[PDB]
Amino acid sequence: FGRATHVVVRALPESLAQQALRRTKGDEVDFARAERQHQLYVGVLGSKLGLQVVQLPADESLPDCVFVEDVAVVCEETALITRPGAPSRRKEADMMKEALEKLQLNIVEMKDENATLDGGDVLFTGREFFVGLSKRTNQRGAEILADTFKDYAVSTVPVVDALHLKSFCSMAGPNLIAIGSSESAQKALKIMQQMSDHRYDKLTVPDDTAANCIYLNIPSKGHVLLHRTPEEYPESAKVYEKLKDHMLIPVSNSELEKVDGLLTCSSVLINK
Ligand SMILES: N[C@@H](CCS)C(=O)O
Repeated sequence: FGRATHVVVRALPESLAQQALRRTKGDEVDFARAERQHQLYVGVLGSKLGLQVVQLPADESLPDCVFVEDVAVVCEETALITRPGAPSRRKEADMMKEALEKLQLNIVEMKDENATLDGGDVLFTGREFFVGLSKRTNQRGAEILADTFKDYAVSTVPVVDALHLKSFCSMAGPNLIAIGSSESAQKALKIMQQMSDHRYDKLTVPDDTAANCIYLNIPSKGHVLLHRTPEEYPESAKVYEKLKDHMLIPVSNSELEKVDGLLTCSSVLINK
């Protein structure tokens, strides 16, 4: 669990600043800063952690194309190309499908026109899958996901007051689920633990979105964790900083969060 050899990312289109979908309309995006933040992210994955990076080009007609996580779910040697809940993001699947074909993965496409699924609503613990039913992912989409990864149990969780299931959680370790403290995040957590016969440890943070981090097990480095910075979320950073059992890597993501993109959203990890 957590091992990876390759990673797919995609460049930010200039259209993202003003045209990317977003639930809140607060501070406007500083595109130059967004690009800098993406460079650091890609730099850590490729140089520091040694992953082979596949950098897809931006497409101005797809303002949200940087968020590759929502277009594919990878489990072992099989990749499910999703059918995004947002119509404006459907075409993002094309280039992703091509990149994953080239990485030699077995490809399964979600073709049902009554099914939608955002990869961001999928939490794979290494033992099973939790899929959020949100405005982006419906029951049919979750059913197809279960049909694709038959060797794993797949359980649904309602997503409330957030874009995706992973807008408030992610894996921080082999048996560790990072989770937010909001009423909604905790309700979802209780449901996941109720649906699963396995007992997971939790890493609870006060800021829901800071519960989204990237966990990787890299040879020569060990258990690695990319998490949000003290500057962005001081109180959540304090929780991560206590962790002496992970190599901690604070990565800024403030600009993309303005369009609901968190850390896991900007990449699709593959273990070849
Ligand atoms: N702005 C993107 C964020 C995906 S994590 C969307 O709404 O789909």
